[PDB]
Amino acid sequence: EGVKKTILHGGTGELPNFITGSRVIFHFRTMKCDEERTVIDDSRQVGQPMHIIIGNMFKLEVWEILLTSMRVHEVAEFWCDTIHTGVYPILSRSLRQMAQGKDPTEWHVHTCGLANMFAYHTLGYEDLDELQKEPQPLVFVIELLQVDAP
Ligand SMILES: C/C=C(/C)CC/C=C(\C)CCC=C(C)C
Repeated sequence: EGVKKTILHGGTGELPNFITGSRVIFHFRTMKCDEERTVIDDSRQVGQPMHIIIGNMFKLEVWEILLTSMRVHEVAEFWCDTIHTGVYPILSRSLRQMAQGKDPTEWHVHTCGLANMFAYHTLGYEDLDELQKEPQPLVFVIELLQVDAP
């Protein structure tokens, strides 16, 4: 609960095998529930699609809960309540860093990141900061591309 789903384009087949250790490949767009549907992140826009691995099929991250509900080529929209989006800015800042090669876990990057936030109180992007200081629900459009298995 806190999450309504809408299928915008039906998928090809029966549910994949969202087994622990599954490589799940997908595109996503993130938007405010603006009238404008303001765009925060768009995977395609930066080019490459997103990659994750299922951590534990029995304890799933919020994004895994969405993803695993989908079929290949399904394009589904997830309206997610404010109670789920307080972490999106920090999650987004790490994605953007990955998009620029920088690895948000490597030493120099992670330390530079903490330093920069401790000093200038900012995630490093004006929009993520505005979003952080103003909680709200979000919509995610997810295009499930491919699923591999361990
Ligand atoms: C930073 C560590 C990760 C494992 C990234 C996982 C998070 C995502 C890939 C964001 C996509 C989430 C949506 C709700 C579309």
